[PDB]
Amino acid sequence: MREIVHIQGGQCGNQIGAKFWEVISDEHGIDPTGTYHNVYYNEATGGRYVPRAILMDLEPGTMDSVRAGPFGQLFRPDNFVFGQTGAGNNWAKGHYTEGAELIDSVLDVVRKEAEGCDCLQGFQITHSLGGGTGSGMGTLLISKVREEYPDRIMETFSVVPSPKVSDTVVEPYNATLSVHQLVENADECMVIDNEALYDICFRTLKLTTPTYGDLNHLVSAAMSGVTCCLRFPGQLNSDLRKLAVNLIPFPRLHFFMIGFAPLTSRGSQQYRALTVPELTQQMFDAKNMMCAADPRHGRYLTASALFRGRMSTKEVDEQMLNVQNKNSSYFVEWIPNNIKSSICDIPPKGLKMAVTFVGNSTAIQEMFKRVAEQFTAMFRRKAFLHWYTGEGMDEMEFTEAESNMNDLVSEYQQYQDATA
Amino acid sequence: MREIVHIQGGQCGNQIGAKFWEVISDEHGIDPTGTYHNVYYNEATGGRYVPRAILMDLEPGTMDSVRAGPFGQLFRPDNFVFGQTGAGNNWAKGHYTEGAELIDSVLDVVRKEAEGCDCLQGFQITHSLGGGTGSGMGTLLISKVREEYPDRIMETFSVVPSPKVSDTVVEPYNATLSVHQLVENADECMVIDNEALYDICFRTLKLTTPTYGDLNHLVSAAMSGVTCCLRFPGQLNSDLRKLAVNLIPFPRLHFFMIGFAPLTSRGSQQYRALTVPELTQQMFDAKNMMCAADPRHGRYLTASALFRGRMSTKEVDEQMLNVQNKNSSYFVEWIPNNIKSSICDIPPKGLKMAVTFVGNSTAIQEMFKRVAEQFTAMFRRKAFLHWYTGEGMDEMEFTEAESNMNDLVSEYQQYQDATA
Amino acid sequence: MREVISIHVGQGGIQVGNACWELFCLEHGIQPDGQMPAFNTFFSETGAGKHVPRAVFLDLEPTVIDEVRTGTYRQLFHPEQLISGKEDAANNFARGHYTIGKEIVDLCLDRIRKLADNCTGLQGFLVFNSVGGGTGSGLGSLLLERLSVDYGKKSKLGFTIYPSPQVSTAVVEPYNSILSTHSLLEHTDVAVMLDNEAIYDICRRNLDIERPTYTNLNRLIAQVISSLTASLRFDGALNVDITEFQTNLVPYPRIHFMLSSYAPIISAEKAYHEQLSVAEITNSAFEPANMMAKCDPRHGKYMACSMMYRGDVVPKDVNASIATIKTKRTIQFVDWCPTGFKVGINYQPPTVVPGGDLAKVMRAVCMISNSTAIAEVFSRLDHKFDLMYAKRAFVHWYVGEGMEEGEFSEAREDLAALEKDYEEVGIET
Amino acid sequence: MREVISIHVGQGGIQVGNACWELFCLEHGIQPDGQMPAFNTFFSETGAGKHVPRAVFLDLEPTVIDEVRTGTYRQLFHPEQLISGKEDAANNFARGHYTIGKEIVDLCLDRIRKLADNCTGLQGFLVFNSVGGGTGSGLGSLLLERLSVDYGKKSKLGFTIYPSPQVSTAVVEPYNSILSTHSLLEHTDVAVMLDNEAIYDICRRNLDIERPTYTNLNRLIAQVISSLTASLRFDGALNVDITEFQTNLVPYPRIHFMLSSYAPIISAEKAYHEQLSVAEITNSAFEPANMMAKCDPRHGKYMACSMMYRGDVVPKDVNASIATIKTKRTIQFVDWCPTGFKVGINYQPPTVVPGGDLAKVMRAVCMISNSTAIAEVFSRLDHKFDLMYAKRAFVHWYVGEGMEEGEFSEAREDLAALEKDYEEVGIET
Amino acid sequence: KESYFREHPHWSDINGCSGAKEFEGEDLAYDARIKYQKETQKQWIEQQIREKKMREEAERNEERAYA
Ligand SMILES: Nc1nc2c(ncn2[C@@H]2O[C@H](COP(=O)(O)OP(=O)(O)OP(=O)(O)O)[C@@H](O)[C@H]2O)c(=O)[nH]1
Ligand SMILES: Nc1nc2c(ncn2[C@@H]2O[C@H](COP(=O)(O)OP(=O)(O)OP(=O)(O)O)[C@@H](O)[C@H]2O)c(=O)[nH]1
Ligand SMILES: Nc1nc2c(ncn2[C@@H]2O[C@H](COP(=O)(O)OP(=O)(O)O)[C@@H](O)[C@H]2O)c(=O)[nH]1
Ligand SMILES: Nc1nc2c(ncn2[C@@H]2O[C@H](COP(=O)(O)OP(=O)(O)O)[C@@H](O)[C@H]2O)c(=O)[nH]1
Ligand SMILES: [Mg+2]
Ligand SMILES: [Mg+2]
Repeated sequence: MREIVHIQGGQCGNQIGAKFWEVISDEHGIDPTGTYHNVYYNEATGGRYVPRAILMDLEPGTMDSVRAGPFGQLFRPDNFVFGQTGAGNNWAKGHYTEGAELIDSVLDVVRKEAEGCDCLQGFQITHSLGGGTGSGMGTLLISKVREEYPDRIMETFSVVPSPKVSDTVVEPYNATLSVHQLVENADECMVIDNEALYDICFRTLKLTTPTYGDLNHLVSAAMSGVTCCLRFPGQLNSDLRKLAVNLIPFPRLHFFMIGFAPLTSRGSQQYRALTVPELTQQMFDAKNMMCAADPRHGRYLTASALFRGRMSTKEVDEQMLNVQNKNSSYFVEWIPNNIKSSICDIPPKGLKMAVTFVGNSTAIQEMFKRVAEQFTAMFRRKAFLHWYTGEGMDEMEFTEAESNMNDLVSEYQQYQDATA
Repeated sequence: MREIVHIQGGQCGNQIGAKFWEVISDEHGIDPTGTYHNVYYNEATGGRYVPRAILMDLEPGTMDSVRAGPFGQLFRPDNFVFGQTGAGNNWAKGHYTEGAELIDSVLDVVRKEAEGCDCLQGFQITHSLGGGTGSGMGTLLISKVREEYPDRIMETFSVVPSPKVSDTVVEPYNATLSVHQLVENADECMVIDNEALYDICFRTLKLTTPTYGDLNHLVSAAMSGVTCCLRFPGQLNSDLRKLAVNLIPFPRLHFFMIGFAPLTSRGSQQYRALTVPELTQQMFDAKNMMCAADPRHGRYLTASALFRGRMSTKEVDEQMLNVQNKNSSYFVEWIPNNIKSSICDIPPKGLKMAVTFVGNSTAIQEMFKRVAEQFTAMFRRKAFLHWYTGEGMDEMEFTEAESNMNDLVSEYQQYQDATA
Repeated sequence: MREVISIHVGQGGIQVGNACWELFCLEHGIQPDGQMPAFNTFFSETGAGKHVPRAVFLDLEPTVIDEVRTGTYRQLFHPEQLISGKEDAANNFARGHYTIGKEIVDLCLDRIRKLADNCTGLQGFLVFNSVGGGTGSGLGSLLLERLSVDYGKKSKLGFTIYPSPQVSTAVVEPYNSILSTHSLLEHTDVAVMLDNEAIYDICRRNLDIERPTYTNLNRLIAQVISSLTASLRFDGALNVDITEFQTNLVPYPRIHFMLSSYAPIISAEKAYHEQLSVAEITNSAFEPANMMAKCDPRHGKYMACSMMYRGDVVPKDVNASIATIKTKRTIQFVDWCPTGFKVGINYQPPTVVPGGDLAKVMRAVCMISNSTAIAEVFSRLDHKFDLMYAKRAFVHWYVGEGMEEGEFSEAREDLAALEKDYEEVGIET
Repeated sequence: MREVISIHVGQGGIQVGNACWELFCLEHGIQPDGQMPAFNTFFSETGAGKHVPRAVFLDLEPTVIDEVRTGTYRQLFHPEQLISGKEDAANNFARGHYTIGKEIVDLCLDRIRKLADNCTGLQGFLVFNSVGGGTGSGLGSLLLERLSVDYGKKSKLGFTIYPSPQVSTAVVEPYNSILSTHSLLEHTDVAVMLDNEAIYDICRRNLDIERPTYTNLNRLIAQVISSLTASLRFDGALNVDITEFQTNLVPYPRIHFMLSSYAPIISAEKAYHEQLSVAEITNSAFEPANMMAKCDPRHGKYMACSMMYRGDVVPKDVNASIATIKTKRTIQFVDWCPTGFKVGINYQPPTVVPGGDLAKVMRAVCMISNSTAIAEVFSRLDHKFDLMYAKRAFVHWYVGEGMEEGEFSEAREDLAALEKDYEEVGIET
Repeated sequence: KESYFREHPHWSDINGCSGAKEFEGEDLAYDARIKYQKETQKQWIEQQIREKKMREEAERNEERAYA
């Protein structure tokens, strides 16, 4: 009952999912052999517990990544559907030439693993937006499953490329190519940047050398938290669709923002307290959210807050009402009680309380504007275009793609000025 | 209940704040490990106490000033908002150019430490009016907070430029450019001058080697005594707003004088005896205060006397009436019974009675002339003016400010000798 | 599952490849004996002990091949992968592209076909040829056409040595270089232009070696190429692919002439005094002095810079150092590329070769830049050609091997096309 | 997060800097060979055990740079910071500022750029030079120009050794010294006028030596500069940054020519027979007899005085003695600046260089005064200038090197205006 | 390739926690790490110099032989 499939994509999403299964096996207490020490795992003959996830990519080298680190012993060797050539950091490459080959196999193995469930609530994906394999094969797979499974919902933990920190050079193209389709066939693009994560690591935790593993650990924490009121008892339980109703008010105002609390250093943990007041104050902080979009520079259409632990519901919901009534300017006014709380009777390991915060805000519009800018330059000069043409895709899409982007942010903007 | 926050800016303010937290820990009995051995301190996991203080400065060196000194482990690193350059005695740096880069963060952390309370009795600052960092940052912060919470009060234990013994050359510019605001958006701008502090330390205590630590000790003890009628019970209690009501007749004559008692060297301590008569006669003298304005050269619009210890309230009030009737000329007539009293029921640590004198007198006007006069002889030639002219200032911003200063001092005159 | 083929035709590229295979065998532990006491990208297995490297050594003049056919490393290669002729090209084109090439390039094609069917996941070619000799020019063009029509899809990266600005070891350089530009544009998808005087100055001022020689330059080029193929060969916290090089660096099918740089090229003594951090190394990797093609980056305008690192590195260090770099005002980019800095990391520090003036050091960077300043280089060379063609100098030596005369003017306008493009793209909107 | 660049050009500048680095490397426990058995201002970590000083030594005559390379501190510096020319400066201007200095200016600017990026919390520069020389003025002027047009906000600290009234070591020194004012005003922020004759007399009377030498000269200058930078480097009750001077010593950015003074300068036996309290030391500080420049402030006024008291000194005594010294009649301030004495304190005493003639003292006071008397110096110098240019003396040695002669009078015009400007601020209003 | 395999140097064992308490930030030994790294590089440079000196002296020996 109430299971979840977890598709992967691109080496980014693969590493993120590896660390997520790390944190999950940690919380449920499963050593890397699959012995106890249904929502996420499947029983296995002899008593093993094998996680339910499908790993797809095109550079088979990345295989040796997940097979290397601990908790890599988990995935069944039959789910490792890969290719030979590699992504090549191109969209049309991994979406029209190579994707069109292995996508059928991916669909068939997803069908094999899906009906093994009885009541499947939704999906969740892990990938970048510009990375060839990730972006391309992920948007294609989402197209297929959303034209196949309309009842369920398509959660998506897309790590957006924040153009402040640079890793590739033709990212904006593939970012737009993924956005145009994910707005069309995905209900929760819970975007995540790297700028804000490196910032949270530099100051909120005073970390000096944040390697990709650490940021992946923090995102794994957020991903485990986003669904804690589901597999655990609680005074007010939540699911993947209460999220879907309390949050998105429209077909296409469904792009999100993430946050987690409490994150503290060593030298700071001796001086503070651990109570719902301070957890809340730390939750709404701008420097405590994993989306490079200043919340104060916008509003919140709505937000959900899953607490884990045990505390009087009164202080929770009263402080919710209070933090709404104080900053009623940065909260939308044509929606009453735009916030929503939820409580779970069991926190994660180590801590006592834990705040997993999600927000459908009209500020992350900015996190797309920038991309648009890049496009509007690199498209009028038609730079780096001769690759995206002779491989299956033509220029046409690009044009209309950018169009939709405008409309998208445009809609957000109007509600920042819609007053009634 | 009736909490206070402690903003400290500039080197002088930060060092005095360190000494003041040392004295407060001495009184409430808290060793530097922040354990007992809610108005000022705040709790933290493990029964730890962290002072509701906030430290800011432009040069980071002062960190090794507040953390190194004893009792420096009480604070929290998240309350140290420290830049990297140092405004360098240039006011415009801490108010137009560098100020607006740290004011955002410091306002954020003030709001964090403020919302964490339930009854915010008011702010109280410790800074200087001569140094660029202190002056600029503190005045901009006062601007922002009195634009934020117009209902609470803002006390400032802000020192003034020394009348005679100068240590800087751009002093009058900074003094005037900060008074032009502190006249507008402050409530109790208690002023302290190094010259009178040396006068006390050389004539009332017969010391022989005064280091800045000792002046800061004196002013911090007086600071404690000012508000120590709130932390403790009182036969006739009081607080900040009682002072604010009984001490300013018109909404702009809010610059006070401060005095302490008792003060004795080795010999006199071995000879004299502490009784309410002697304390009164020692308090209402000229050179028992911290302002180089001989009070006989003016009158007291009003003056409060806070007593501490176990005394006879009839003796206190009778001697108040007696000292008002005796030196009747030195007081003002168009406010009958112009002297106010208040009594706490607990003395300081290691004493059996003590007195804190807070006098809103019309004698400080002389000061607001001499320093101002300096400006008049340093602005008629644009001396050092090109620095402030370069950072975005305008000559009007100077001139009107000066006039404002003039206006202020003239006010005293205009309603010092008036009657009906 | 992935490997590279490397061809070394001519006498320049073959010396560069001698030093290159030297360094490679040194780093992978492969003793010169083949039998050793991550490498599938370069060396395959002949079923017993000795690992044979993937390469063909072509040269019509059999002198240098006889240097290696009996030198220190003859135990290594395959005696069929060392093809030698019985004469030279005498620095003219047609004799290495029309008459004598006709016999040898077919055998080269067969051998390369065999090496291709031997390997499974071949990802790219690496030809090694100066354009100064008639071999590296004519044979280069013919083999390039033969491969671009045989294999096709696979990328190509020619580490081609041009004639320096002012110094030369042949007086007929402008002729037998212009005729290879036509080949280099169409069939050679990319081109890592290398020169000599740049590396000469690098040796003369950085490594304190006062009297450098071709072997030093070749050792340094070997280090550069090892740094390039690091991500494929070795481990990596954040890798890059030899296909990803191309689309991250080829904005248009006719502006793909990329230059290179490497750091820290520092002798033993001076290494005793250096911050050694990522900041200063990626700072010096941008100065004009250590650009391995004698050009003036202060004048042109970069388009796209890829940076293969190696040695222990925290990615946030790269991000902050690149922030400082983009903060530097004197360096400027084109409008159509706001994100031009591609990075890539690997966790194998540089390797030391006994006798190499390079001081051992953990961190190391290697940059490859597609920029528009390189156009001037072409223009510079153009000048030479002018002052020859007016007098039909040395032309009969070319017509005496079946090459029509008009080819010179045609290749001249062909390179004028590049001098038009590379100064047409670097223009505002 | 604090550092300063110490550019040393010319000849006198580089020897003064040598003695200065002696004093610095001494007081920080650093060993002269670089290793070590509070320094982030001057010395930096070099990624291998030892530390290297933030400095660059430009010069054309290879003798002094060679003496540094073969002296005691050979391992201290970085073998790149020592930029040595190929010939001499010949005591003219155009041969260090118009024709030859253009060979070394660009290399110097690249080295300064490297030093700047290797640092984070920059605070200013410290250029030391003479002007009676050939390269100390010319190359110094060019460097000041390039820096002021390259960096901008960072304030420069010139330490110029002017010509003294009577003692002379050149006959053409007025010419090239005047040739430096055209660029000292524009690009330089603070200029500490230092002469020689005054310091010779200082060494004669106080230190009791009767055979003084340039080495003792430089020792004293190094002492003064170390006492200047103690506030950056060390503890202190009242610290004073290097951005305090601009706010405390520069009324108008066109009159910024300060002069130094130091105390106590006492030999060994002349401290035994004394008391040497703070009061007597701050009386001795103002005495024009032991001022470090040739000027008699009795014939001038004082705009501002930055005093830095290093060593065990309490502040109240400083305040009282300041009140007394300001109350004296023969030392008069200007009316438009009544509060003039800025004072700072550091809790570290002097650290005598081994083998020096000075004595260990628990206290020391270093005064830098912006005064109005120094103006007459300039006037005096013009006198000399005129008595040469009235007869076109030596103009050929400058016109021979592209120097448009029309600059000369211009300088003697521009510097002349300076005098008027001082006659504009001596106006008792 | 084998991307994401080292995190120079990392990959601790099974042991861990589910929340966010320890992240191996600063590695708790970063300072000793830098010190030992610097010492190792100094050793490397000393060895390289000790070798280059002899390789140079060989040239003077050859010169004496030629004379
Ligand atoms: N940097 C570098 N350049 C080299 C090296 N070896 C040769 N060259 C250059 O090769 C260029 C000459 O072109 P080649 O193709 O070698 O001449 P060739 O092989 O005799 O040509 P033919 O005999 O006519 O077939 C010269 O400019 C050399 O500088 C080397 O090891 N390193
Ligand atoms: N205070 C001080 N002055 C010095 C010292 N050495 C030289 N000088 C001054 O240098 C001036 C001579 O001019 P130079 O600096 O030598 O000439 P230059 O510009 O360097 O040009 P060349 O020396 O010919 O290369 C004299 O006036 C000296 O007073 C020193 O060690 N200390
Ligand atoms: N926060 C985080 N971002 C990652 C990680 N790995 C990769 N990324 C991003 O992934 C982007 C490229 O996408 P990628 O998956 O490598 O392209 P692919 O070749 O199709 O697999 C890069 O811009 C990286 O920044 C990770 O472990 N953590
Ligand atoms: N009574 C007393 N006055 C001080 C102390 N420290 C500094 N002052 C004076 O305060 C003025 C400078 O204020 P400061 O805090 O340094 O601000 P800044 O100069 O902008 O950094 C100067 O006139 C100092 O002399 C102290 O510890 N006690
Ligand atoms: Mg040949
Ligand atoms: Mg010279």
